[PDB]
Amino acid sequence: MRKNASALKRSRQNLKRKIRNVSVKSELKTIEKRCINMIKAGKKDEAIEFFKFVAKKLDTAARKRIIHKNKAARKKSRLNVLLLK
Amino acid sequence: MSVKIRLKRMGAKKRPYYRVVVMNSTSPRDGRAIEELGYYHPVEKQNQIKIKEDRMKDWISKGAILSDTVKMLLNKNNLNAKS
Amino acid sequence: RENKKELIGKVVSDKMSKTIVVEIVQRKMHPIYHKYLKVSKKVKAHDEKEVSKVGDKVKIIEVRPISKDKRWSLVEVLEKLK
Amino acid sequence: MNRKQIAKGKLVRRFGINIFEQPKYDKILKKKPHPPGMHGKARKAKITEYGKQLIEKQKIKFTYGVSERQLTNTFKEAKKHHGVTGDNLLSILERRIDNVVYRAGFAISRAHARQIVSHGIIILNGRRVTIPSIILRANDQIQIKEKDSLKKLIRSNIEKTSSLRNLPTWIEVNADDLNIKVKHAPSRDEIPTLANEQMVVEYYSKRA
RNA sequence: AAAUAACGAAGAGUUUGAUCCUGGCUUAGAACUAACGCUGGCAGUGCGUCUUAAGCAUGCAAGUCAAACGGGAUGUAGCAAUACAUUCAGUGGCGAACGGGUGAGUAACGCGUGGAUGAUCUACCUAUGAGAUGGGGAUAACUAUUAGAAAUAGUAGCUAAUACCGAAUAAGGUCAGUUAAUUUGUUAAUUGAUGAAAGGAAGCCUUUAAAGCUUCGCUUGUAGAUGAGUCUGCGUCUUAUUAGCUAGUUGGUAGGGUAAAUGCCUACCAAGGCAAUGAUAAGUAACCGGCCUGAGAGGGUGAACGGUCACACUGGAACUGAGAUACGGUCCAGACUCCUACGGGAGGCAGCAGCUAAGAAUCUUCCGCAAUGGGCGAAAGCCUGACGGAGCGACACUGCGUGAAUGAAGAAGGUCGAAAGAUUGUAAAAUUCUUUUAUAAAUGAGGAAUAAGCUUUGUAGGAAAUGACAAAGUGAUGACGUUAAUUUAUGAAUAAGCCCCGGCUAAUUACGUGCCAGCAGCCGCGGUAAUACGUAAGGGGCGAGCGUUGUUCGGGAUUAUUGGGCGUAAAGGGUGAGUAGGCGGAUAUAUAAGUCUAUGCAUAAAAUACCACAGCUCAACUGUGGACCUAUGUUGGAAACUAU
RNA sequence: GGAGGAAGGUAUUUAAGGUAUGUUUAGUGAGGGGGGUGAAGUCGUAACAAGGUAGCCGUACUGGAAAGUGCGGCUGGAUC
Repeated sequence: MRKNASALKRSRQNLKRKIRNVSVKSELKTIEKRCINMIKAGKKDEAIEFFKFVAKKLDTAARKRIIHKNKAARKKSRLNVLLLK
Repeated sequence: MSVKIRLKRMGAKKRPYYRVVVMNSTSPRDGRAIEELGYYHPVEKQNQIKIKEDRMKDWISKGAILSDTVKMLLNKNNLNAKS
Repeated sequence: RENKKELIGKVVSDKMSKTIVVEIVQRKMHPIYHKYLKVSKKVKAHDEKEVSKVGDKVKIIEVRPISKDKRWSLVEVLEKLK
Repeated sequence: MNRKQIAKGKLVRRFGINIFEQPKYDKILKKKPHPPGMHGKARKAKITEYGKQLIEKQKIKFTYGVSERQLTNTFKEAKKHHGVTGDNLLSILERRIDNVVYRAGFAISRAHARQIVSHGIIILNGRRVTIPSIILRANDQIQIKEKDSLKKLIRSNIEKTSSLRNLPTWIEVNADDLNIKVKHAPSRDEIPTLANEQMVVEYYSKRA
């Protein structure tokens, strides 16, 4: 049917925002994975430092509303509890 | 949603009546009424406006948005009540 | 806490883990003849302490879902079958 | 009201009573008592109760010149109130504006008053009205239009009808101003009787 | 004799030679989103693809912001820049998840109703606590170029922003420890870790910048309102000639994921879970407020309107986003249609009209955003096939007219007769009167409020204007529309049919036909004198309608709780013992599930349904109040009866 | 060098498609079976009277056909 400029523009913006969103999400996943792996390594002190770093990344993303702040809070809870262990 | 106070239309062809009503913006013009506030009958020669002043004030405080027509209805009702 | 509904029933099964089955009997209108009918409805309930066993009368409360069927929790044992 | 093919002499003859109160129809009854048709003199078999109910219903319907179906609505409205259903029905029928004019004598017959009211002559409580199915309430006024020809017409009508008929006690007629005032709803006893109204009510009870 | 309450329940035909009873069938009534046949004037309101969730030409139905930003083009000022104004696309903001349509699927927490959410989310709105300090890198547009018929994808160079990304401190943020409460994941305090940001227009004047200031905005936080997700008690079709079903199936321990609980998902550990108190299966169906019917109880039903749910060609999937598993967004597969330069692409009217097919059966390829509502914007303003109206269809509902008053022992004809006369029939004719309607002209309310802008007052603010708010006045604007209604002008002028006449069932005679032709809802009529066939004359019913057919209820007490039966009419099991179930002596106490009451208190949206009072000339229709039931929850009582 | 960022590869889940086996349901099918209406046609006369062998119920056998007979049961059986 008749191509709406609004719809076309919204599709373009959709791709634009998707690239940036997925990049940040993968950032989060891999940073979280490194963190848990050296939690397993038991490296208490740089586990401290890296948890600092990962929490920074998490709630930076949450401020950007890339992901919900509840998701950020849940990840922080669990990961910090594991380091508490 | 953006709760608004507006006029819900009732009546027949060429003889409209309105109910001063409290209900969401997205809701259709004649859908659920979170509350009623009064009536406005423009084709009547008498008793054209009657609204529940206290309830409308309470809803305004809560954060409802008045359409222009209901806003001037409130003004005119204040005038006629004073008179 | 306020108006969570409570039910009183008879424990009909215990061979689960941390779970009991409560058979509750509800009296109901018949729409026409007005005489009541005893309806038997079976619900699952969460029993954390394995307190209750078959044959006794217990009380259960509504909770969040704990499993696919288990949506009730034990509150107290009204009558314990000797 | 295409009542050109319902010549009322036939009706007055079958009913055996002058339901229009016109002397010509009194004369027709005097001349030809028998029912219409070629078998009018022929002996008629006994009539069923359904026939008697129908006879009374038709008496009322043709007396007040109302479509049967409208009369059904009238009965359904009368039944909605407590009290003597026949009285409520007769009152609602009687307070018809054309019937009010006929009672006041401003017209010759009910058909004449119907035409008068339909032709935009009657003025109701300070306004012109053009239809004959108005049900007046207590404390209402008929005035006559501001046209000299109409005023003389009404005066001719009233001077004619004054001798023949009478003038009900629930109407206040002022022939000087051509004013009609309705005081209160008529009582049963102050309504002339031409049919058995509770036979009518029984007839319409079947339609349920 | 009386009092009060009740405001409401009609039958008939038909088994027999005849009778009573049982019993089925039929019938008078009220209805429908109806169709068909004959006929057909108008107005108002409402309704108008019930079938193929079949295929679809065409037009339209979602855009807006230039006061977010960099540019291109144009006109003017200009030497050029730059300004002023217009315009175009791009980046960006918001909307597009609303409004609208349909009922295919779904016997299910889907729906109705009352709750739970210490397992939840919530842009825009209102109030309010704090703030907004400084940098960096790209990128469209643009200029070229590659592949290409086009769709379009790429490539290289340059540029900005309320676009994008770090950095400094954080106010009630998040997470973790600690303590204090609360006792599912709630709140408060402390420590540690850690989370930010946007400025644009206008006025002011130290020249100005600066500096503060107005409005719209931005970051963070809470509260209220609104909506949504999830769960739950109760109600929610037929067939038991559907008897076993389920193996992520049941529960547990961890983990995946979600705003959030849960086999929602996965890995292990057990074999459990459901079921003659109906599991599972098959068939049918969107649900509810309601509609029809009925005295009521019930029965049937889910048109329009309103709420919820599901779907948008068939079947999946994720992205953006506060909100979608997205009707006119994207990706893939399949069928179908169309364009190709043969490499490949384009499309989804169950949106408003309209076309084809199907069907007994349903509309204009219309006007306008004036009012109401919604989106964007500071505003002007733009968009709105929602909605306001118009046209079409007797489809339903309601009202009006087609004349009115005099007028003969009584015109002609028609019909029945013995050819006295009856009947059509005061009907017509004739005379008189009137003009709703018809035509013409004039007059002409109301739907309308004002908006921007302008004038003025007052308040917060301040050094002050601009501006914001409160109030007054001024201030363009009606598609409908030749509006509703009103006043004159001409004149009976413009206007009735349909069904029936044996009983049921209101209404009879004459000809033609002769068990032929035909009628019929039932009983039944027609074989040479048919009130039943066909045509005329009369009579009855209703009336711009009248009949027929289809479907529902009523009459049917013919599924009988109100309110039926089982010796012989259809109906007592061959008999007994007993499980579940139902029911059960006298009496005391306690509980208060049932019951009753204060018709407490609430909830049962609105409309509809009932009673009054109002506005459309009335009515239909429309509006404002007032209630009657009975349904759930809850508070305090009564205790006889059932129950414990 | 993080960023494994983004393409690419691999793996799980999955629509469509294909294969196999049972299962529900709607048409059709040579021929066969009984049922109803039209037949008032053919054969016989079983039942209704004591129906001319009293009738009927359950079961078994037999016969063109209605039916016949054995066993037990019933009167809802004339007559005396």
